[PDB]
Amino acid sequence: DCTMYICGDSTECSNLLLQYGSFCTQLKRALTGIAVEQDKNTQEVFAQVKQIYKTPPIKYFGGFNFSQILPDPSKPSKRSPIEDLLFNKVTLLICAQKFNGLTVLPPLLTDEMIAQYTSALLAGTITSGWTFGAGPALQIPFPMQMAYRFNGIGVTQNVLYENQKLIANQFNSAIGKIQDSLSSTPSALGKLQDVVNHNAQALNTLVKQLSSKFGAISSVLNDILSRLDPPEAEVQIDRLITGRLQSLQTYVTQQLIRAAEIRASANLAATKMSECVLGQSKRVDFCGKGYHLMSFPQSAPHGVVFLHVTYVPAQEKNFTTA
Amino acid sequence: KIQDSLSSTPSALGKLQDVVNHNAQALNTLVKQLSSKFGAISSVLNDILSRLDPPEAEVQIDRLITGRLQSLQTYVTQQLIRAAEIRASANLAATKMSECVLGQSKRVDFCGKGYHLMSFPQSAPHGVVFLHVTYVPAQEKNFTTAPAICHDGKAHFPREGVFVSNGTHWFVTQRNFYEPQIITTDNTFVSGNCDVVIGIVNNTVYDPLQPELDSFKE
Amino acid sequence: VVIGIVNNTVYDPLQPELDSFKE
Amino acid sequence: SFGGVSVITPGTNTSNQVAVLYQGVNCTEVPVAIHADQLTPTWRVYSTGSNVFQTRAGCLIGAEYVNNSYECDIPIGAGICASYQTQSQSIIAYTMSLGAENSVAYSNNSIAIPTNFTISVTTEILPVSMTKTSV
Repeated sequence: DCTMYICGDSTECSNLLLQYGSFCTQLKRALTGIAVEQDKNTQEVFAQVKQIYKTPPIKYFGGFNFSQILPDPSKPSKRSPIEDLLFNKVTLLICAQKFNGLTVLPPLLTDEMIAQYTSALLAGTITSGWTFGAGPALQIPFPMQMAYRFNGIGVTQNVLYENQKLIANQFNSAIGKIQDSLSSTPSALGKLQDVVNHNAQALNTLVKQLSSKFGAISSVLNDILSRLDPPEAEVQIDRLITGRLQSLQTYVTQQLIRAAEIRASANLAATKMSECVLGQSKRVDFCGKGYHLMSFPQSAPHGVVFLHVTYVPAQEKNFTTA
Repeated sequence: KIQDSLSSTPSALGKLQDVVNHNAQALNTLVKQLSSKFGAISSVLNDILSRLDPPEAEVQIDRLITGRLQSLQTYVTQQLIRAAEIRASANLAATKMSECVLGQSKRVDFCGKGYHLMSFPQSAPHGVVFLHVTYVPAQEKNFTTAPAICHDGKAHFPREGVFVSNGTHWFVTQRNFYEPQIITTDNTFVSGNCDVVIGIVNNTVYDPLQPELDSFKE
Repeated sequence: VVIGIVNNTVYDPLQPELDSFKE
Repeated sequence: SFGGVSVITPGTNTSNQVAVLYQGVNCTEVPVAIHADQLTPTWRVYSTGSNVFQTRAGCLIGAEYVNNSYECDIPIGAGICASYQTQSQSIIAYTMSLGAENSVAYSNNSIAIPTNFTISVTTEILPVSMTKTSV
């Protein structure tokens, strides 16, 4: 809000501010555009399914334990343990002090709806495979889908059938270390924290900038009116309006660049969700190190987390070839 | 139906219209800013020069110069960001034209929803329009499957397809179009034993060579 | 024409089983 | 106790009713306790007059909640959307719907294979350039 930030709810200050034209209709449009862009960004990534599928009550997929990613009905919210661990690792007088005209708007999509979207994607990708990315979901047993996926990386499907129990045990053991590797290392979710830290620090600096003399008598309007008569107090205060407008311009100027920087990453995340999750990727080092097999998404505050299942050759043996 | 959809819906070409709409109101505001006094006696230079002497005119006209310089700087600052935003989309369009048009793309949901087949470009004012041709499966039908088949105490696997049955006889068919076929010794390959795979079924595999052979060899 | 070729024998499944019975 | 006001309206070519959203202020405050010769906005004819709904994104006046679900028409915030339809036409404020429920059937020895296909053509519009200028 320009009028309250620039002018201390006065009247002659507003009269002088009116002489600067549309230096705030321009400022009130960029922020609204940024907000609309932010609302569209999250919708473009998660809203990729026509309906909301739900997993069948029976959960026996041949030996693979998906309990760590499936929603937990015991909790008040339908959040998996991994999602709760992610949500508990990002922390969002000053917050109640920003009555100078700077507010924060709530996102259109509630977290309990992003959780529903993630659950729908998980159910679709665990029940139907990649067939639901083109049309409707199609039934297929999970071992058959995994054999199909091994058949896509140059390995005969008999390897899975002859090593099903071992592969299931390896997957169960591998998925059991992500929770420990997240609860132990606190810097894993370091990329998401900067997004809120920069936005808090910018507002803090903008608020602190208000207590500047800007080459005038004082930074308090009432103090400068109580000591000088209008004829040159009008000239003196003009410096304050000019300085505050110049300071307020830089905030939106930096926010415009940060919005584009966030949009690039949002587009990258949308591409990753469309390629690695809804199908199988042949691009090298795109859906993780090794040979990509499958992926599962998880919801994080102002972000998304992917889980890549890959294939890595073990111990070797040299030979003689012709 | 593309022509009907374009002629019926009046907001299909909304992305291109915003590009030309954002470049008009910017100039409109840049020219409307000339009526602001910027804390001076008047917004007309001739009026100031006709009402004041040079010693104070050289002070009164500096404020307008500074204000107009700032208003001109803001315009180019915003245009520089819009230029990069347009350039990113231009690069994306170039990549899409290189991939989807001049070949066939295996990337999921890159050149349309479904299985991409072809694409054609069409020119538009300050933009380009693509037409993606895809392939979407129609009505389906559930079946009963089995991972493998064991005839002579040996496991058999489908060379390309999946084993399928209607309830009475087993068949082999491809994965995207129902086409039952008789299981032979060339549609399947043998590997392993008859006690390792889970869910195998007992059945027989036809051999084309043996009947025609012993019929002729006798 | 090939460089580094080696000499060996390739088993033909047709020959033994379709000549022993054809005897 | 300053706040902020937003005007939710349908197309003026269609109707002539508006709904005012007081963002950041709970309903029990001035929104329902406006007084003459006491508040800055001159317009106060809306007053309380029932149809007062509390939302996590502020308090809005002039619409009545309905326990239904439709596609979001005019976003409000925190999962609430408003539109202009019937219940003799008023302004409603429902909750956004993600889609229709669909339970998938899973079995350990079942598969589905299509028998026919369908060819479809979809469009895609991408900007390539912007207007040049000089000053």
